[PDB]
Amino acid sequence: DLGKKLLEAARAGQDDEVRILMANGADVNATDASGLTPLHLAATYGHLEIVEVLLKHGADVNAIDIMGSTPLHLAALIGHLEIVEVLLKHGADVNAVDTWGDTPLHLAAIMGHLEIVEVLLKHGAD
Amino acid sequence: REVISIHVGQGGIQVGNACWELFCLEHGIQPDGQMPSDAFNTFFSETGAGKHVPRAVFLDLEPTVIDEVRTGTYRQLFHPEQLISGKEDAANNFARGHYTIGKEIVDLCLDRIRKLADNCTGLQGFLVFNSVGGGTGSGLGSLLLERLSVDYGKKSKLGFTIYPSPQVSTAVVEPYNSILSTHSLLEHTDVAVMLDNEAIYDICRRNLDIERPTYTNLNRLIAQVISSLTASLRFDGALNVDITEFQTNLVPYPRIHFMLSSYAPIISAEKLSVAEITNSAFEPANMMAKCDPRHGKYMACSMMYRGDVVPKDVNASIATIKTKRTIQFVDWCPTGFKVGINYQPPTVVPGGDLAKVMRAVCMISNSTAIAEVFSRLDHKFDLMYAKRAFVHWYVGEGMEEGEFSEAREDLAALEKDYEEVG
Amino acid sequence: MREIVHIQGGQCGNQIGAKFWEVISDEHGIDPTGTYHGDSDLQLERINVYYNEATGGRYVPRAILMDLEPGTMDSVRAGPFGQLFRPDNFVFGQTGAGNNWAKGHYTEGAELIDSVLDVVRKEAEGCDCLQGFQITHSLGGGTGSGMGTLLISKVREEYPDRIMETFSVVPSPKVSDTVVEPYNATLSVHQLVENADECMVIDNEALYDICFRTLKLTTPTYGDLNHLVSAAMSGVTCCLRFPGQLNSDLRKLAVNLIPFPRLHFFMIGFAPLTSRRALTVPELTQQMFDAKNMMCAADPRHGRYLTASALFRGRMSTKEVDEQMLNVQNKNSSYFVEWIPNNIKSSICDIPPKGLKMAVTFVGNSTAIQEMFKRVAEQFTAMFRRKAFLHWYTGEGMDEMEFTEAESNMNDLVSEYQQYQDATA
Ligand SMILES: Nc1nc2c(ncn2[C@@H]2O[C@H](COP(=O)(O)OP(=O)(O)OP(=O)(O)O)[C@@H](O)[C@H]2O)c(=O)[nH]1
Ligand SMILES: Nc1nc2c(ncn2[C@@H]2O[C@H](COP(=O)(O)OP(=O)(O)OP(=O)(O)O)[C@@H](O)[C@H]2O)c(=O)[nH]1
Ligand SMILES: [Mg+2]
Ligand SMILES: [Mg+2]
Repeated sequence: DLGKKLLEAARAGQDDEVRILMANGADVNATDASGLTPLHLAATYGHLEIVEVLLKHGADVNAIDIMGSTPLHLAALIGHLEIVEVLLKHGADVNAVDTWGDTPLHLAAIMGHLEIVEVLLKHGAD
Repeated sequence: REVISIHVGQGGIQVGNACWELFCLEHGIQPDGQMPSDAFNTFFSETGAGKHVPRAVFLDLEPTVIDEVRTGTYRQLFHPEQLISGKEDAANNFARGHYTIGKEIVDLCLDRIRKLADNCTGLQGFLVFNSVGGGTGSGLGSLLLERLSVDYGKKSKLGFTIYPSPQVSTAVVEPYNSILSTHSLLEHTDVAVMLDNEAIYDICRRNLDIERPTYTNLNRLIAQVISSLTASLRFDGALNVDITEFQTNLVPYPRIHFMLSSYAPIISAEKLSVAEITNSAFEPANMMAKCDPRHGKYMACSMMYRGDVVPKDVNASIATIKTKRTIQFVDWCPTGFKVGINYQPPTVVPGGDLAKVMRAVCMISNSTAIAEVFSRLDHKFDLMYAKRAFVHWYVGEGMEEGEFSEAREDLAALEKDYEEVG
Repeated sequence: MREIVHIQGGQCGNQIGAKFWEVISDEHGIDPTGTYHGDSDLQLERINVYYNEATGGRYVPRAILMDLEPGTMDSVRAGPFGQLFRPDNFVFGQTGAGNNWAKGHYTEGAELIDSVLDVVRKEAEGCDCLQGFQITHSLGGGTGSGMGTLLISKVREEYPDRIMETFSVVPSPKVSDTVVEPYNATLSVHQLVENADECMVIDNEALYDICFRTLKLTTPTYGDLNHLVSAAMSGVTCCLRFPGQLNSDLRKLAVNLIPFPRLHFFMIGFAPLTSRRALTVPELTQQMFDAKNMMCAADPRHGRYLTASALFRGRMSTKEVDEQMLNVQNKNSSYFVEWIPNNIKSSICDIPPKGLKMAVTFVGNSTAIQEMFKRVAEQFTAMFRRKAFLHWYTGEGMDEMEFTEAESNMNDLVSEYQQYQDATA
């Protein structure tokens, strides 16, 4: 199943495997059992180039998993600055709230990612 | 009629260091055991080579304090078999001294005590020196009391027992050890003399004008009291001549046997009459336990004078004190007031703090006022025990938690006992 | 009670450990060849507590050096006193643990633990009377954290009657922005609650704040942080290393500080704080209590002390210490529980630390430390709810339920601090 192979290559940072799967018809917006997408997984594990290629090919920047987590939540939690900015550039919802009541700003603050906090605030985080 | 002294833990050993220093000076014994120039044989054996040896053991669960004896001024005075030390101490934990650590050395302690008793024509009893606030004197001391009650069933035991003060305290659990010890002393001593560090420290600070006193300062004062109280054991006298007479003269009810003592005059070596020192002996400022004996009643009082003291002058001072009526005895009590005079004045210790005096008095009494000392420690105990603070340290070293409430209840009963007598 | 066996594990463990040995060897007059030079006989009276005596008359740290990576120990070997450590007490792998508490506790660390235990046993069995063990490590990495707690568990089993003490470095994003560190530290705190008697907390959040705000260092290097750590460690251990009576060994220290066995994490304050005129006694007593002087990023005025000890060092008056200790207890009466009588005690050690004539170390058991555990717990919970990097741990064979068990044990610790904080007499 190409969707699940794409999920796993996005999670693992296998750039060439992503490009090959996408070129053979892989579903850019495939979901795993909890609703995580390839963009969610690359944002979490820090793979900037895969994040950008997915966004250039129809990835939903504001997809939520079953817990309401957006890719921007995960990038701000883990501390990937350049990914936070790319997601914002492509219309990520800066004030998305997950099922725990957290925003990306709250997660970045908790984890002490101060530059990300400042970027989120400049983009209107509440 | 020999008497064997048992010194347990730091406080007991260092008070013993001061007592034996004074005993040697009073009997003219040098640290060598030699005597250039019977009664003093109650406290010393004698060897074929003319050595006079204390009838004593020093017992500790760590070697630091014992090593200082083994290597100090009196290294020649004791046989090495008399000086027993463990490797790791009780860590201020009654349970460690009584159970897990003390159990490994008590037989060795009882064998050395048995060697002393085997050299006694007619052993009459034991003096047991310890503090209650630590773990070794309290816990191993109480365990030794239990075993001595079984092995020497017919022999009297008199405690010289150090109670704690915030001013010279290194352990928050002191009230626990104090109550557990006092429960042991209630059952396994016939008499116990309360050496309350709170009062003794204050006497050194005030009467002796020592700004922050050392244990040596406190201990040299204690030794003068203990020497006065044991004067009739070691010399010819007529009041408290054997250990058993302490109980008969001072204890009307078996478990009410904790004694308040005093000394007069307590004056520094920088720069009084029979009547004056007799008044001073009834003053809080001269009491070795922190209480007001004017607020209580006396079951018993023994006054032991030393030195240039005429019997008629004692009788006159006591007559006057009786009329003043502040000092009250329990009506119809089967014990009461007794007086004794030894005509030798107290001995001066080189480098001591106490001024040379031609007469002195030491009182030992059974007063209800002593309940104040127990009441303060019981209250501290109660605050901590209500949260079971620190209790796990004792339960983990072989004590059942039930022994806490058993001891506390014993102390509650003793407090009610004093209240009813009042 | 005499000898202590020291083990330093991982990068943090070995760096703060090396500084400890430098600082106390100077205090004791020991040079890098192990030869004593000094005046006071107080320096050698309890030298056996941390040092073995060799044939040569030289003194050798009773120290084991452990890591899954050879790097930091190689630089320890090259450091000032590196040639004084027993060469056969270096136990190192080649792999590393990759900041993964599982690699340290269950896989790479598990493959090396027998070689560590071999050396530890050899030192322990050679002691006249062993007091216990001292472990220096970070809780946020993989080796010091995961393999350190494995070692604590194994030694606890073989030596259940001896005292287990740690100097544990708590992580902070201010110092290392590495997001699995809350996992590693929560897993370790779980271990520490069950298997250690005494934990001397060293909070990188607090060290960072001290270096930034009070010492005005804009970007604090590990050297800057460790300058504070070594000052605290010398001051905390002074009572074990020099003649005295208060807290004079690990077991007596424990009996004074720990009313409830799980609550064995201590807040340490010290004064003066220094970078790499003497203070008066009123200044020492005020500063030692101040949030700005604590090694734990918890505000002592947000909780109550169960117990505490103030260990003064230098030529100062007993009278004046008594006077000021009465003053600070009166002024801070709201921050001590009322149901433990005389729960604050003090002592004076005549030997001051290097470059100072007056100093103090305040060691306390305060319910305020719950603030530090709550900080780590919030980060743990943020990561764990999104299951970020969890496969790194279950991939080494660890069960996810261990995450929930540790999280719950540390949450119960916080609950218990709050119970005694609100208790009344
Ligand atoms: N009066 C007097 N009290 C002492 C002396 N030494 C210790 N104490 C008191 O004894 C209590 C402390 O117990 P220690 O006797 O030192 O303890 P220990 O029996 O050696 O038991 P561990 O050390 O816990 O094994 C406190 O109340 C001290 O003030 C002393 O020389 N004279
Ligand atoms: N105060 C202080 N913290 C340190 C030091 N070195 C590392 N740390 C902190 O310790 C944590 C990382 O743990 P390390 O000691 O480096 O890791 P390790 O134990 O060597 O484990 P692995 O490298 O994963 O095998 C982070 O929180 C760092 O900030 C140090 O010298 N001083
Ligand atoms: Mg002792
Ligand atoms: Mg490392």
